[PDB]
Amino acid sequence: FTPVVLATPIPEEVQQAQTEIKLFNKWSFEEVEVKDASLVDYVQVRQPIFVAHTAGRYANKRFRKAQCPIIERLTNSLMMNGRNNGKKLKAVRIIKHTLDIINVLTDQNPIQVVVDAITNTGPREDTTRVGGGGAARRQAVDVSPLRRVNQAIALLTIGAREAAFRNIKTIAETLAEELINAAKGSSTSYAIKKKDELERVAKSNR
Amino acid sequence: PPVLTSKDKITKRMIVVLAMASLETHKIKYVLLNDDHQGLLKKMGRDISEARPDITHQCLLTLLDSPINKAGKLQVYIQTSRGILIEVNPTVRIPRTFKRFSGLMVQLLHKLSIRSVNSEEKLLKVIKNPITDHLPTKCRKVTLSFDAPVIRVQDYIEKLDDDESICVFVGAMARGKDNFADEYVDEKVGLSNYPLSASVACSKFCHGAEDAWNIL
Amino acid sequence: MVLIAVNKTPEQYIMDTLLRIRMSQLEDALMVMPFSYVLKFLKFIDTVMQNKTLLHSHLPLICKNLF
Amino acid sequence: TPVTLAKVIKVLGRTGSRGGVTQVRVEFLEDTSRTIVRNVKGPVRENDILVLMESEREARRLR
Repeated sequence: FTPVVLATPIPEEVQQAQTEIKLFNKWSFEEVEVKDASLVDYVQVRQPIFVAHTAGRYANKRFRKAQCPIIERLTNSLMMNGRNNGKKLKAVRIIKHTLDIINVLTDQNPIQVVVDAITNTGPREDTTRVGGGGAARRQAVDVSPLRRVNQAIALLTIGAREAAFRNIKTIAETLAEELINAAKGSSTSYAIKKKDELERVAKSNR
Repeated sequence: PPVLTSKDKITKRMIVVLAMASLETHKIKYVLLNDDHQGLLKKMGRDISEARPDITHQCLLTLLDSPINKAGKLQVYIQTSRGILIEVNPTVRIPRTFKRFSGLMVQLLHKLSIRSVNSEEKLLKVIKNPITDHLPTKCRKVTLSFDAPVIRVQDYIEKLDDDESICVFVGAMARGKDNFADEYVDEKVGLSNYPLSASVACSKFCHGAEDAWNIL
Repeated sequence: MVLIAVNKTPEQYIMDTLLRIRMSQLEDALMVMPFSYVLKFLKFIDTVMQNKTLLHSHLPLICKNLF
Repeated sequence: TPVTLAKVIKVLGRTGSRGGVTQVRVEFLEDTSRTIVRNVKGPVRENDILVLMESEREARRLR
């Protein structure tokens, strides 16, 4: 045996961690699993990825979108609102810097904080504008698991971009602020407020 | 004290919306409908309840002269009878006369905003419907109605949380049904066992709020 | 110790809705109904079989809905 | 909190003026052999898992 370094050299940590474990840049794809007894196979994780860049053919089927990696689905939700359309290299970069922040404060490998922020803000029921004749009332309905995945990431990237709007604190700072206050139920973030405001109306008008 | 706008959603405050207001323009120079045209309402094919801006000027001089505005926990949003939703900056100076107020409202409706005479900020803004996007996140919404149960102001304000704001909707009209916000509010509340004007209910909820929030 | 569904016995209306319904897409209206609809439903079959009536229905209809 | 999980077993048909609410009979997971017909809001296919809020309530018609 005894493999040597070749004519074209490779750094040692690149040699070390990659062949041993199918990790992230620097993050494992062993542990954290789902703590919710739902949303399975809407959670893509296992399969693992290196970076969140893939020409993913997940769009032309009703449910192949759920097989997109949720970390790359985060990057899909960032690069919008006019000034960020395109710019996928921008969004992948900020995700890396955000994962730098979260794994420092109370390490808890930071895809845990990703998974917990999705499961704990999905509105488990919702209302629609049901007609009833002229005066369009509302009726409580239990929304799909796929839209609960959809509405989870939506409230994250909207509220974090508005929080980083017209201040010193950046996108990566305010988005990490949203994830910590939503991995634990705190209602100091944008979404856990907006999750509870949707779920209190459907209880009122049931 | 900080000046409160729609951009701040966090600070606990009190917001009043003069919904269903009477803001109608008229050509002769563009003038508001009222005094000046009460003998020409039918002549223009118009309505009487569509000619009541004195209630609106009265309630603006009610709310904006309240000490909770001077304490800085109050916002005023105005919806017309046609549904025109308006953000009011609480540091604005309303003219006490009906004439300068009237030209100010014509200038507001045609110029779609009023700006500062000294700085780079909007004194008045025409905003989009719905209201709940412009409202803060945690906020109780109630509709004043004589046909709603009568409660006390101070206790029900003391039922609120430390972060939950309060907003109230007032139909700025002479008469009619109070069904303009069935699509919006959590609760219809009454203030008295007697029928009131709008500004008296405004001073009731203002002064009860200042008794509850310890504003002197 | 109600004037109308229609008849001296109300169960005749129960078969009559089976008479009025089209032969196609009736399973879509039947598949909505819960288990309590069945518990309320078989009493009418016992009603027509103790009634010995085959004038306003027929056995492939009743066995068709049963199946 | 009375969290209740339900599994989709079949699709039934479309009801409502908005055209996104689907009548679905589901079978709830814990202590099975009882079923409830409910109304979803988003896109659901069969053998999906939803979270029931109330225990015993069903709707049948939306205008």
